[PDB]
Amino acid sequence: AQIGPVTDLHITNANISPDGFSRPAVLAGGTFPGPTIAGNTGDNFQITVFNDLTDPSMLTDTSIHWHGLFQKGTNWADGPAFVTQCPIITGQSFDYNFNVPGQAGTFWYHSHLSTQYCDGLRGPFVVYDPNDPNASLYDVDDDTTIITLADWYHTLAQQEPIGAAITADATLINGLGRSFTNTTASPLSVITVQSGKRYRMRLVSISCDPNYLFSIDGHDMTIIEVDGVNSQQLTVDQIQIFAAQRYSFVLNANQPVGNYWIRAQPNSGGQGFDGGINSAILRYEGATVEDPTTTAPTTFSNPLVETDLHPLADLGVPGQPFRGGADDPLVLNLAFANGRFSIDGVSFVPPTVPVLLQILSGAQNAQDLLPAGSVISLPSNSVIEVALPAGAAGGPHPFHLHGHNFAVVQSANNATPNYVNPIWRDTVSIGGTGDNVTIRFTTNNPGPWFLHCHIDWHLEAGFAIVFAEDIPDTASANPVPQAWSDLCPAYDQAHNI
Ligand SMILES: *[C@@H]1O[C@H](CO)[C@@H](O[C@@H]2O[C@H](CO)[C@@H](O)[C@H](O)[C@H]2NC(C)=O)[C@H](O)[C@H]1NC(C)=O
Ligand SMILES: *[C@@H]1O[C@H](CO)[C@@H](O[C@@H]2O[C@H](CO)[C@@H](O)[C@H](O)[C@H]2NC(C)=O)[C@H](O)[C@H]1NC(C)=O
Ligand SMILES: [Cu+2]
Ligand SMILES: [Cu+2]
Ligand SMILES: [Cu+2]
Ligand SMILES: [Cu+2]
Ligand SMILES: [F-]
Repeated sequence: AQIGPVTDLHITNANISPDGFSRPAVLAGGTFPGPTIAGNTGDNFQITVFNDLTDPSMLTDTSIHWHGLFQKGTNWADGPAFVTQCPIITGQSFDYNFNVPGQAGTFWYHSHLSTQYCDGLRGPFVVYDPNDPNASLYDVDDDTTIITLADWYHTLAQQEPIGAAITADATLINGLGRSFTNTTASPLSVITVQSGKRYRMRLVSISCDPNYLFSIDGHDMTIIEVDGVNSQQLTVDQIQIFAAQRYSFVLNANQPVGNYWIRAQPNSGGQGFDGGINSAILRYEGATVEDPTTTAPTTFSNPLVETDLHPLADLGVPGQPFRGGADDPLVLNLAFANGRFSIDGVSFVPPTVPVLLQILSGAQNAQDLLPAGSVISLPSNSVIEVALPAGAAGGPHPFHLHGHNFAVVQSANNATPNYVNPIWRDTVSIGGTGDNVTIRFTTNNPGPWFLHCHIDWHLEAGFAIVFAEDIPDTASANPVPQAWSDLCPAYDQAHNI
């Protein structure tokens, strides 16, 4: 049931009841999560998105981001509304036509207009590698080995009251789970394995907000990929996964034939597993069809710690081995007050003219780009360092950069940087008060790339900036199709702008 690399994707409204409570949703492919889009490394994806939305309570416009894909030469296809495009209006379609050179791993797609992905438009995106260096570590890698973790809300995203705390109502594992309050015995997801086989489980957080503590009773997990980056094998018994992150792990079906709880404990919302909340079932072939009776430990023996991850390939770290040892070293001031986030004293409010369009129209420095103060120029062919010191309320904040992955030179909860062999990824927790999480990358992809907290509620409240990488080369590097050029006039007409 995987679709792609060339496919239609219809976006519609429908009622769904993934925890036994019915509500309307915004869906790709008629389901929550959406269908898996898949192809092989280097493929041309042609995803024609049909906007068939009619319920204004969840917005009738849309735009879809392909999270983690670099979009080199195709910045217009990246998806963030008002950064790279105007939204697609209802009754229209748009062909996201791009290539995935040099990438293979586990990705996802989601609406990138307002908080609309929280209403349901989220799904997995897998780029297989026919020559995968990790192939011999497992026997099975297919749609049945994808595990999605999602938060689900009973209140519609646009209808979350101003100044009330937002928490989810259920954790969904592969689209099913039980509500934290008024819990009913709605069906749980089942992941089926065969005794003796080894599985590449692809763990995808499609969360709008919480991080999860993910574990499988009786089993351990050997991490082999992080946000699209192959890793050295790291065996763990629990993974803390933040919004938008992905891990692949090998699961060895080496326990007695039976039923085992799969656990995903969010950092907010319901605590524990009473009534089967926060749970799914790992069932071996031949086991009785019944709920697991297993328990978690009190304390996990080998939780994932991010500094223990290292790339499988010799990726190194660009620049020099000390703070500020980059061509463009930046330190962002990340703050929250009075309901709004800010970066360097500016709260992000999406502009009327998308940033890419402003560049292609001739705005050639970042001081000329709107929103004022929210667009930072980066020079071409340069090592960039970005320090993201934590402290702003609502953390721990998972920061994400479009167009790039990056070396995580300093991670949460550990003051020691690693300039030798840190993992590279695309979404990183910036940790807690006093931390100084820091990332490095090189600028070889001209275009405006969003940088933001991936808790969608924080993005909406302004926790974002745009890196306008290599403004002078953006137009030549990113030729745009006529259909893209048509988006802004159509949106502005339909909205009387
Ligand atoms: C996080 O690391 C950055 C450097 O990557 C630190 O930035 C320095 O900050 C001081 C003032 O605090 C300046 O005098 C320096 O110019 C900055 N750059 C350097 C030394 O390279 C920042 O202070 C650190 N923040 C925390 C909270 O530890
Ligand atoms: C804190 O982070 C540092 C840097 O990533 C970790 O230090 C590395 O530890 C490994 C494993 O012992 C050594 O091979 C490396 O040489 C260390 N690198 C440096 C620069 O010190 C450290 O292990 C982390 N702390 C904890 C408690 O995990
Ligand atoms: Cu994303
Ligand atoms: Cu992204
Ligand atoms: Cu945040
Ligand atoms: Cu984004
Ligand atoms: F991305």
